[PDB]
Amino acid sequence: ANRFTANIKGLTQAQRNANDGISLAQTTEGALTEVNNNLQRIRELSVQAA
Amino acid sequence: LSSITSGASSNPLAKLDAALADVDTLRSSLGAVQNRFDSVISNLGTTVTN
Repeated sequence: ANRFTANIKGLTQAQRNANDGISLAQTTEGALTEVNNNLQRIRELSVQAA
Repeated sequence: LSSITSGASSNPLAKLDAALADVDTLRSSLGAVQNRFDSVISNLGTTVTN
């Protein structure tokens, strides 16, 4: 019973670490969107100058 | 030479075009500022939700 308890307690916090990871991954995407939106416009402006 | 006979401000037409160009450059720079300065808001709003 003691060794069941140990692993239950460990797993519960291991469950939170994954949520940390999901949050980090989610935050980076919002940053990358605007980079994409700026490159889209640079290319089109360069089309006008030719 | 036509000015001296009348004494009124030689070469006006080319003198005034530079003024028009000077104001145009300022307007263009201001608009360029506005666009970036708008994109910032869109990025900032998303990061807060995340």
